[PDB]
Amino acid sequence: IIRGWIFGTTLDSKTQSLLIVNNATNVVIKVCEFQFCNDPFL
Amino acid sequence: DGYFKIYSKHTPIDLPQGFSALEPLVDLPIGINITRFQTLLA
Amino acid sequence: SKVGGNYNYLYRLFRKSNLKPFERDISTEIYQAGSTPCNGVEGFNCYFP
Ligand SMILES: *[C@@H]1O[C@H](CO)[C@@H](O)[C@H](O)[C@H]1NC(C)=O
Repeated sequence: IIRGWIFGTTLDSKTQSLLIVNNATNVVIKVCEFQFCNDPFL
Repeated sequence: DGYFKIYSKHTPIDLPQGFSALEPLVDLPIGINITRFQTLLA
Repeated sequence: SKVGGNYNYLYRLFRKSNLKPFERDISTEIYQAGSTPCNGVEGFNCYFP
């Protein structure tokens, strides 16, 4: 049920954030300038 | 110092008793600023 | 170097606080330098970093 985490200071597109996730097939680590949802899920 | 160090461990069987020490997993050179985090649930 | 000037190399001139070791900052937000609000606009108080 627990899949990963997101780290940062502001979770909008104005700064960089780290995304660690393990979907059904792959674990993906990315450090990009994401725009995140209020309630992100899978 | 711009690194993201992770220590993890798994153990077969409300926080339980015992003593188990986590071993190093990875140290990622992301070089960003972190002050918040959130969990992803499926 | 090129004749007439090469403008492909940039650097940051304004920032609110000092960096930490091995920390990268690739933001592009306008810098406030007079305590007067400036939302994107520039001039007499605010500069492109
Ligand atoms: C990291 O972020 C916090 C809040 O977003 C900020 O106060 C701090 O200055 C940032 N780090 C540095 C080195 O400035």
